[PDB]
Amino acid sequence: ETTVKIASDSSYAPFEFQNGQKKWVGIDVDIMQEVAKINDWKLEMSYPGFDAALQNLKAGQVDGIIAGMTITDERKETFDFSNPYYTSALTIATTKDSKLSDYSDLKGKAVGAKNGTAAQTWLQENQKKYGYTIKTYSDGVHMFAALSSGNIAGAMDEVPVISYAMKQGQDLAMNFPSISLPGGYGFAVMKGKNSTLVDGFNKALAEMKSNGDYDKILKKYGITA
Repeated sequence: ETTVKIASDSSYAPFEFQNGQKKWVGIDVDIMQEVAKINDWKLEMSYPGFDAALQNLKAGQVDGIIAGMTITDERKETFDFSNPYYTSALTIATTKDSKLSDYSDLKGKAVGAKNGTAAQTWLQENQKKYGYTIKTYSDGVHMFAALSSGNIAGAMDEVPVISYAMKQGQDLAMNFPSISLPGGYGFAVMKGKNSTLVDGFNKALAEMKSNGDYDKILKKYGITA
């Protein structure tokens, strides 16, 4: 009878984004809506931005997150996750005119990531190996504005998000290797809390994968998994 409050990122096409009429759409939006329908939940979406969503979840202000959020072992110390619903892979986006193409080219350069993200964690873990500096951003609009302006030499983010932006004509390229994160994207709750939501997400996701509806969602955004 209570409302299920789910927070998401503010600009993360094709997973959550505003269309030309300002309506919130995307793969995550459609999946969560159909999960709620299957479970007869009252769903309340919010789109505060990824790191803000994490803070709201930690505060109990929302009950869960869906936001292209990679499942990782370190994250499982703080969150419980659903089964994965999409593959996860990171790469360094540059402008199209950049000639940087290998991680070794980043020595002494600034590389961006969004605060709270698996991308930020990768940059921290690999800084001693490659020797860049790290800049962090509240959301994708700020990170990619830093990239386009030239204040960072690269921006680490998910391959499907960068690719989709490129297909819209944005001044982005993917010259670097991809980093597979095997956990995939998951629906997240605070660890030890809201198991009813995780269970409902898992059962609905399996039904949607089995019955073809998951694939129809991806098709709306041009994608065959």
